[PDB]
Amino acid sequence: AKGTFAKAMPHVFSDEGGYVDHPKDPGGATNMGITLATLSAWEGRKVSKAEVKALTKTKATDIYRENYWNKVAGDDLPAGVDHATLDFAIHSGPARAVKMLQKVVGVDQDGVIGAKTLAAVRKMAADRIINELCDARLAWLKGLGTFSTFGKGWTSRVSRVRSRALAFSRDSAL
Ligand SMILES: CC(=O)N[C@@H]1[C@@H](O[C@H](C)C(=O)N[C@@H](C)C(=O)N[C@H](CCC(=O)O)C(=O)O)[C@H](O[C@@H]2O[C@H](CO)[C@@H](O)[C@H](O)[C@H]2NC(C)=O)[C@@H](CO)O[C@@H]1O
Repeated sequence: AKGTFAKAMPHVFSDEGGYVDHPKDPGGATNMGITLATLSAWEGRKVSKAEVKALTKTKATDIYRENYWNKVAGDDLPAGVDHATLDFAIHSGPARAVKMLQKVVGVDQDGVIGAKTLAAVRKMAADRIINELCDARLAWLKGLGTFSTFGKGWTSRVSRVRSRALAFSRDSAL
């Protein structure tokens, strides 16, 4: 739903903070959650750590809007489903998030929201989609080698996303 983006993104920026660089962790340095590879994709060239450190909130917002929200068709997903899919997309990429949403609603997992995906999403209850997608996300994260390091924090993140998504799903302005 269109109005979810303005509601969800302040929580993303709040939960992320500014520049975070833990070089002993995989993924590399981030600013407001934006990684170096994602900024490189935006700029059309491999950027430096200093460029990530200097990232503006305006550019971060454009990146989240165009390369995450729009790549999961957030405007067109049901309220709540949009938020659950967006956070998964932020954490693991839009293709993996949409593939898991497609697995939940029972369509071909190609990572892109098309007509068959929208039809199957709108045939199911929104809070059921939210719960099954967050469960499928947890099951998928447990297969990663990095789960031994980040799993407890990941589990807490999914729980908070599931709660806010189900809330958005019953927000009368969405
Ligand atoms: C420790 C931790 O959670 N760090 C994450 C960090 O994610 C690291 C790289 C990660 O490991 N995420 C796990 C969940 C994951 O999905 N790993 C698979 C492994 C597949 C396999 O092993 O087969 C992968 O890396 O693909 C994540 O950055 C996102 O990383 C995705 C995957 O790279 C990109 O698609 C996204 O565009 C990118 N988002 C933005 C806004 O830039 C960032 C977001 O704020 O917040 C934390 O810093």
